[PDB]
Amino acid sequence: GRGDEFSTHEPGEKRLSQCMKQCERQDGGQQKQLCRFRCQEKYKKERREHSYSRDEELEL
Repeated sequence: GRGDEFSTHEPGEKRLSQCMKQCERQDGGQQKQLCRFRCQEKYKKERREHSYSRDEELEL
């Protein structure tokens, strides 16, 4: 009895999750609009690459 469907999660989606994290912290409304927009395009174009990466964030 499989019941409720169950499946694994793609590591690629994690990068998009970071976009949501960054977008939320951004002020105004325009900032949120493009940050999500470009991430979707990047997600579609790249599909997959790195499970975890650090670039936009500042160490200090």
